[PDB]
Amino acid sequence: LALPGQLLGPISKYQPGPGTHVHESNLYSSLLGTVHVTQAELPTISVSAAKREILPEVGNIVLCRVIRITPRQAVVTILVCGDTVLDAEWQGLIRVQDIRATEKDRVKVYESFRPGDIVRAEVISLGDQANYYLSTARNELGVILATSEAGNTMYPVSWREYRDPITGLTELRKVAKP
Amino acid sequence: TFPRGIFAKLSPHPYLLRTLCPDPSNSSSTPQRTNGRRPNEARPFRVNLGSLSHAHGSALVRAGDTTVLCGVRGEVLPVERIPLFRQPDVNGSATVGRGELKEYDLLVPNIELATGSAPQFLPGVPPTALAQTLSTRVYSLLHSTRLVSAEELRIWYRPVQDRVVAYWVLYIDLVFLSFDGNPFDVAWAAVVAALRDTKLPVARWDPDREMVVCSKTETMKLTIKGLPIACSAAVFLEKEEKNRHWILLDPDRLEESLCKEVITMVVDFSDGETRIRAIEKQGGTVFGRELIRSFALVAEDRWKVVKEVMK
Amino acid sequence: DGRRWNELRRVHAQIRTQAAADGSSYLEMGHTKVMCVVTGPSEPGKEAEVVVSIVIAGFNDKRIIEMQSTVANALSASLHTHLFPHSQITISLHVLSQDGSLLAALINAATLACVDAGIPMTDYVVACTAGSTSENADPLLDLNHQEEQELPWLTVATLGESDKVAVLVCESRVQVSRLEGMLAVGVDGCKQIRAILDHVVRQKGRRMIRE
Amino acid sequence: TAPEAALGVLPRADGSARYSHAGYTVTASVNGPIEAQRRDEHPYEAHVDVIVRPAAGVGGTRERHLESILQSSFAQIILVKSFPRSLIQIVLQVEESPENEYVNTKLVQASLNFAVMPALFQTAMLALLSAGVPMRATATATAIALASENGATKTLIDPSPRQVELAQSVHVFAFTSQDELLLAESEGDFTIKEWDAAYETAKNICCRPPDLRHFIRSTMEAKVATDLHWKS
Amino acid sequence: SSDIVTPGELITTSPQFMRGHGTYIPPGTTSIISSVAGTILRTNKLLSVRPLRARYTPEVGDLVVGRIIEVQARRWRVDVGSTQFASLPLSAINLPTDELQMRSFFSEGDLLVAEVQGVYGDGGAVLHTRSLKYGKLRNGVFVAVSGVVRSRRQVWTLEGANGAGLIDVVLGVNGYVWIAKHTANMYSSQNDRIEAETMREIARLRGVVMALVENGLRVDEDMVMRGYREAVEMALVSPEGPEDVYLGGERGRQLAAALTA
Amino acid sequence: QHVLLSPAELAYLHASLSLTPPIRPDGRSPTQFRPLIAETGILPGANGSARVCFADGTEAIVGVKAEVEKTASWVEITVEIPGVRDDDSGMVFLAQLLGEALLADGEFVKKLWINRRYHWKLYIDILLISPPLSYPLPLLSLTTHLALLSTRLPRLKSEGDEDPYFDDDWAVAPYLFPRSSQPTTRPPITLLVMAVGNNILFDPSKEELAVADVALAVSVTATDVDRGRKLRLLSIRTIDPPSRLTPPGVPNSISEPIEPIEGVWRAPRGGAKRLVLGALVQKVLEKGGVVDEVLDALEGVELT
Amino acid sequence: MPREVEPSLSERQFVLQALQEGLRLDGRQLDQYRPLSLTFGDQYGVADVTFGKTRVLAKASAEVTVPYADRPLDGIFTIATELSPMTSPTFEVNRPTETEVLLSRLLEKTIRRSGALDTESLCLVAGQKCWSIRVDVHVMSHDGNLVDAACIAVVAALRHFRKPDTSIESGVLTIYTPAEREPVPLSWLHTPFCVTWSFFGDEGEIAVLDATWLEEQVRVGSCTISMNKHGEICQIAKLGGTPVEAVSLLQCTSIALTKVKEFSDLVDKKLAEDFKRRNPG
Amino acid sequence: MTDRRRINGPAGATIPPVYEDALKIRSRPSNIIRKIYLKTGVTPSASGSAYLELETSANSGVSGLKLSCTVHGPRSLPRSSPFSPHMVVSTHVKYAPFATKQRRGYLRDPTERDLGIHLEAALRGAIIADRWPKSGVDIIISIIEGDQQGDEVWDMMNTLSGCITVASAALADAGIDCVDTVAGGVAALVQDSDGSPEIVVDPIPSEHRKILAACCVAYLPMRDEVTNLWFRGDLPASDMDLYTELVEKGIQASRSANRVLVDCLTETV
Repeated sequence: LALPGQLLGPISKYQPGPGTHVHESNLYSSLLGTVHVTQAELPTISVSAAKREILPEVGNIVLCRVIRITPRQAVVTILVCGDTVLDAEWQGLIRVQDIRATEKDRVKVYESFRPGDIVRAEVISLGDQANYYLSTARNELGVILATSEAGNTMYPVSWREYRDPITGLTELRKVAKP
Repeated sequence: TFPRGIFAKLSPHPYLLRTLCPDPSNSSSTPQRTNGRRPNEARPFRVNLGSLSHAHGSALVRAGDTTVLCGVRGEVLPVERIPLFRQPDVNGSATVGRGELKEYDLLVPNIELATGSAPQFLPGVPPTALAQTLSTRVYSLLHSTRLVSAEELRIWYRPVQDRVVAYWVLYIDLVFLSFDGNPFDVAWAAVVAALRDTKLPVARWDPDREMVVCSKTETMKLTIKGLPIACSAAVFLEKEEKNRHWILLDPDRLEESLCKEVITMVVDFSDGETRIRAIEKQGGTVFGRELIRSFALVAEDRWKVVKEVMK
Repeated sequence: DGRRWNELRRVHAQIRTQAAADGSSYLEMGHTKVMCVVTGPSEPGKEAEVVVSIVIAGFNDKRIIEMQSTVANALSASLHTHLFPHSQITISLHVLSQDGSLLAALINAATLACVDAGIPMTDYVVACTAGSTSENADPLLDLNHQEEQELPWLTVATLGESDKVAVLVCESRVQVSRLEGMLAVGVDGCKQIRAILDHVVRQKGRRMIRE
Repeated sequence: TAPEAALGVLPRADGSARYSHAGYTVTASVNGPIEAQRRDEHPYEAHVDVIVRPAAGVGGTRERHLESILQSSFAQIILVKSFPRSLIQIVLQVEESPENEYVNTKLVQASLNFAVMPALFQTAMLALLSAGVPMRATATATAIALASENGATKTLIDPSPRQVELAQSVHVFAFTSQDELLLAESEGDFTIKEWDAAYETAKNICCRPPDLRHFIRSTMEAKVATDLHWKS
Repeated sequence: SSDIVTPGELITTSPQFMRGHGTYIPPGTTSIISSVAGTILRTNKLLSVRPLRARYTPEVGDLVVGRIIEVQARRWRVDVGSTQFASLPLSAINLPTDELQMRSFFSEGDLLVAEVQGVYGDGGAVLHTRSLKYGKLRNGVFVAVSGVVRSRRQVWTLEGANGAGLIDVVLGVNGYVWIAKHTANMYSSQNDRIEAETMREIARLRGVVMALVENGLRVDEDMVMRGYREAVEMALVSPEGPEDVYLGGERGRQLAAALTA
Repeated sequence: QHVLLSPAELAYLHASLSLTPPIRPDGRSPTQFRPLIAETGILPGANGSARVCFADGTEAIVGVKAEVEKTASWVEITVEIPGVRDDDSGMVFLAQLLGEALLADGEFVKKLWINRRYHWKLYIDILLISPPLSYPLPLLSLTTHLALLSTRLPRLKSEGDEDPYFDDDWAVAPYLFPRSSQPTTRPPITLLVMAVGNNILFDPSKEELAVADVALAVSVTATDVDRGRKLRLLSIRTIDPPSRLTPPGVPNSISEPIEPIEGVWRAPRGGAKRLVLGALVQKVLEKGGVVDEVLDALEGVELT
Repeated sequence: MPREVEPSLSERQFVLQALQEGLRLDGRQLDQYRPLSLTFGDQYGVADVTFGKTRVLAKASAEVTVPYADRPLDGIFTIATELSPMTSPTFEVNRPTETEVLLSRLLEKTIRRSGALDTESLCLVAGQKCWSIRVDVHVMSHDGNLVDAACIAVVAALRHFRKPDTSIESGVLTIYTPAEREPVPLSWLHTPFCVTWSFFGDEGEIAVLDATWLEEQVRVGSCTISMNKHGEICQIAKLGGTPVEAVSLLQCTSIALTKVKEFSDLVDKKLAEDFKRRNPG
Repeated sequence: MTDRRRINGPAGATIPPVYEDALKIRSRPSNIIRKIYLKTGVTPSASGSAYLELETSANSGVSGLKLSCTVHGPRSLPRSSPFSPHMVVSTHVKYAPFATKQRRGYLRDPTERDLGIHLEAALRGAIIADRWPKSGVDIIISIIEGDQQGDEVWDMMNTLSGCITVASAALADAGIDCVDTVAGGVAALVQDSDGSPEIVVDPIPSEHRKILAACCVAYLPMRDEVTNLWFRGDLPASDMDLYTELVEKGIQASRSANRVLVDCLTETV
């Protein structure tokens, strides 16, 4: 429960980690939180606040809602980061080439995803722009929940396609392996 | 899967439904919204008065997270400055002016949603629409209510024919530090409370100075008429057998976001007869004639609790 | 007074006045004085956009923006705006003193600021302010601030020696008949103000090429 | 006494209309589904923008309220879902309002004008139908004002501005073709019993076996048939 | 030529001649009239006007140094001092998926050396760093001549003085100059150790370029080199000492006057 | 203002200024100031006026106009940067700093007093003719000082108990802040002091300021001697090192470096250090200090 | 939204060629002025002017407000023009536009410079009371000469408006309720009118009296002369354009007066036709 | 000038109240710092917040000055704004309508902006901007009351000390990294019965007959650093040694102020 600036440890005893600002060989905390230690390599200390509002970091799984679908890309708000819901919402875009690495040219945005769905994807890279970039290439990544164009909740039938129960209509979208 | 809290931000509306109409559970199964307060339940008002030293009258109203700070500032307007002044007749020996308060704009309210108030409302931007529409609403109600008399504000010369040298002008400004509940409901009650706390200084014109003067150690209290208090609610509909309709009273911000129809009723019980000073419904077909009437019963109950809060 | 109608206020013009600016100009017509500093064609951090900013030294916001819009559009016809699409051109003009004919000094001083910057110009754009002076006729070329209140004032800007007028602004009433004589007067003034302006550009160049 | 209105008054607009009743003249412009400035734009569904332009002066805060009310009510009528990101622009300019001979003009007023509302709801609906915007239903709105001087209560309908100030209470109502209240606003000292009587009196405009339902239909019918003269 | 030409002057009405950079021909009937204030020039039976003062205009062969202003995707944008910002394609940049790693290669505010692969014709320029030498600048100080003269070689490594390591110097045709210590992680911003003596001298070399450009004395390899030499002497003879690096003020004018002598 | 610089070049500047001998980019010694060309009386139609030019090329014209007003603010500042709206916050602060120096003088306000119920008011307009290439406070301080010196206030033939009266001929008018030849006060000076590590530097260069560890603006006024001068400190304020607002440097290939490596420049996270602040004030306030050198040259400047 | 709609280049070519031939898309010669309909609202002080497809309505308001401290003697007169989203989808409320800013100033000067309104008549009490005459120019549809249409409306609306009568009793002014006392006419000395000329060719070769919107985007520059029937010209505004030789400019002014007179006769007649209906005599 | 946005008062100008025609020194200097009340969580919706109150005299006479601060979490910046690797820090301070003088909310008085930059200078140093690229933290303070030409500056310094003290509290409640807690402090020099030399840790202007000089510091306890210092005086250079003390008393004040902040944050949250 150390306040910002408690003298956590000498640099020799421990290694800098998230939540720690090191100045003058005396590591210090940078946030008000409960400390932890990981324990060749020295140990690493960290301080964590009790919503974290973490910035998206590359290679992290994210759950996100598609504002719009566009020919060259998909525009998706990054609603949640794994285990931390985001009070602060950052937009994220998914490329056509990124949605499915197999059959790249055949992959089309309209068939892969549809507005209002919730998708699970990694962060391919930082924005290089206002909008961060994400990719659903991995088989596990896919639309986890969807709302039909009719408005009926859709239950998955096959990996390529989603079925609307009452309509009996099937819409094509990438769905998650897990 | 049901990752706790992670689920809510996604698919918010359905989550409210499950809690609203619980499936058969080893529980009372009372309809509990995400707020934790039943639909008939209401946020608890808490009012504390006399906080601001600089203002003539001060009042703080809290409805859980939502908070309003109201201050009454008194200014003197020379009768000569106001356009269209006509000396009043104390008694008459059938034509009605627009109103001494209206034509002279003697009361100037303004409701100011803080930039701090909500993630939604932020600074450096011209006023948000909800903030402006609420301000006029308070203005309109104050003149229709006749809460503050026009006569009390007048300043009289008292020559040893008597004449009015000026009208007291009462400025009411309100600031929300936080906004998680219905805006208007908290504000109006705060305005009435603040006006009650108002203690304008006794003022006398000095003939030699030729300037209106106020006297230290002199205290007069504005006479408020009635105690109109309001309750507002919004309907939640399961649509995105007619779709189920639930009435939600004193809504939380999220509920305001996922509910498209609202109602606000202003009622006074002081006379001993239920009196509806103003009603407003928008955005839905739920609030039929039968629902409107019976909302006043919830309002009456809301009025009865507020007077205990407001001494 | 003491000025013949044909005669103009004494003019002293400086080019490349600013030690370190893409283009600069300093013009004083009688008592009025104007300084101009122009950013060179440059891209902010299709045709090019000219921004005009006029700052009046402490010795009406609508009047200024009207003057800013006037100088920009006039200079824009002379300036070869079309050559550089993505670039922006900014003209900053500051007035130290006013003796009337302020607009004319700004457009004249600015046109001198442009030729310094080297931005391609179709021709010098030069303007003077002339008035009728009431059927007796003594049309005047240079209008004092005193004279403009007394007499109707017309400001006319031309594309150099040519009779063509890019800008003509008059905010004080005149009868239609008087006008025909007023504009020609102004036109005659413009060539004079071009002449001094062309001398100022040429003299600096002679020293530059010498240096 | 009897409503009178015309459609297509403004040629350039996707839809336009003019309404005149109770001494209120409104001319309104409706613009079809349009690309929406992102700050105004809501992705999943369209955003309807309402602009109320005063006959004289500049838009008051009250004018901001009158537009907010109109937007919420009209969005249910309009089918927002069909066009995802479109902006539906409704612009109303009031040409004339009934004069109050008993008070000089005051340009800026803060109070909520219940008397202009009844004309706007009827004006816009006429214009929107000319635009062709998809609608679940059609709705009409009138306003009732109650005066007590006569004793008991005197019902005054489509009230004038001087009337609302003299009147004890004012009440404005609006009904969908499927007879249900889309909006209701009242100000004054009144009792729910008196309100219900105003609702049933207001109900008459909405259900018929003035006659508002017939008016909108008739006005549309003449233009519809006029437009379809080519079928021949 | 001998006499200066002002905007609005009719150079010639003869048909034989053709328009040249700086000259504008009225529509219809053929006439050639200057647009800029410049010495008249007569190249290839084309008549052109050379501005007395004008911004840098790109040509294919030039070597320039510019700082990246905006990292537009599929592009880079550099300040070549031209009327319109220059653009550097990612394809030209030397490489050690590239689009995701673009900001790692270069950042906003970074400084580079490159040669114009092409001129757009609108005044814009396309830069290429494909050549092995060109890379991110490092271990130096920025100077702006705001002149530089086109030479076969605008990059040389000096001997140095007072025990200073060899100081590389890059003279942009565009007018930007980078003076640094001479010495695949090329794109990183780490700076190898720069010895104090070198730091002092780097400024003096910077002093010469500034004083000379101010003096109107053209800038080229020999002249910049020569200034350093005269400057070193000026300090040793100076009462101030050998470490009065500053060539600013009249002292700068004097070094130039001596060079002109 | 807000110059943009590569991570590396900022790294070279910080180290150069850090070395025990302060090897600045231009070779200027810590105390020395860059050449300045100034004129007074440039602006017509004012009780006072001034203009100044810098090696950077940044330039300004400042004018001071006064009219007695019944005894409300006694001195009024207006700044008019070309690309800046009047509303911009930075300018209002800058204007405030300049104003703080003058008003806290006591001598200056005392000079303005005429009658118990009447007081002279000084309206100052500071105009940056040049583009706002670099931070502008340094130029504004000297310019305002010069114009104040040039300000001539008409002599009052009133006995100075009665409602006041004045003389037409301007030459009679006493100069404000007259020259030495009663003790002669000096109009206030407001200069910026920069510090890189232990070293302190003056007349900071735009390129230099970016690497600043700490930056303070110290405002001093002196009493002429009619060991040169007796100086008085009035206002100090902290200008945030623009350093913080800069690119980070990627180390040659650890969320925060365990140890600070040579070549990388990281925005200076901490604030100023107490020991540095006092010495920085000490140098400016020292007798025979840089302040006297600057102030005397400005007194030397030609007038009208 | 794109801030401005741009005519397709293929279209832009036809209009330039048509104008050179003298043929006009409008179907009427260059000298022509589109048909004018001026209709006054039954309420006092409301005027609707229609040129071709463009309509602008002007309503006059006269509140009594406190005078500005700078000039206690003169009352305030303001012409407020607001481009509307109904005008064109582009225009956005609460956001300035280049055309909107200029229209108000040009018009405001035309009435003021001609001085039909008296600053002396406006002031009631020098210290604290002054009239606030205003005209709100509402643009209903934007085709062509918005400035020209607004001027004829503003001048018409002003003359039709009636101030609330004022009478001073016991040396005490009293602003009279309309029911208490009859309204008062506007004390109008002379009437200004405004006419806009548009040039469409390099060198200003072609001049068009009234411009359609499509024509308006193509033209190089334009000039607007504001002239009283008797010939006293209150304002001239060739604020900017490709250089047009002076001789053509002067010629356009003499033509303008011929257009001004015919406007003055209609408006004076129209004021009569309505007046006779209201007050037969 | 009537806002299309907001309700407007009478066109004629209103007049302030007019009334018909020697405080002892409050307390000991070293512990003079007024007892303060700081609570985090005043506003939940925001990522962090805090409320600060001060007692006009002695203990709990009245709540004379009251601050409410709202810190917004690392917020996605505007798309048009240029990319910044450093976290943008922006401070907005608005005086409430209730002060000795009515201050319009729209006005954003020049007196108010000056505070925002200082506060922006104090907080900016403490925040670690390198860890959150493309992130914008918005610090906002709304002042309920003020403390209580020359007199104005002294009152302002006290309000600044509280604004930096609430902000540190706000920044902590949100997960905003801070090298150290930033605590506000004030100091001044006063003369009492010819006792010119003494320095008072809390100014308390009205009580002091005249105030020679004053400083407001923002010491970062645990790091020997001052993020922001501003001082007004007419101090003889010969007497400069006291300035060092006045500055050192200010930072001694800040450590005391820090105690409240650390305690409130340390106490059950």
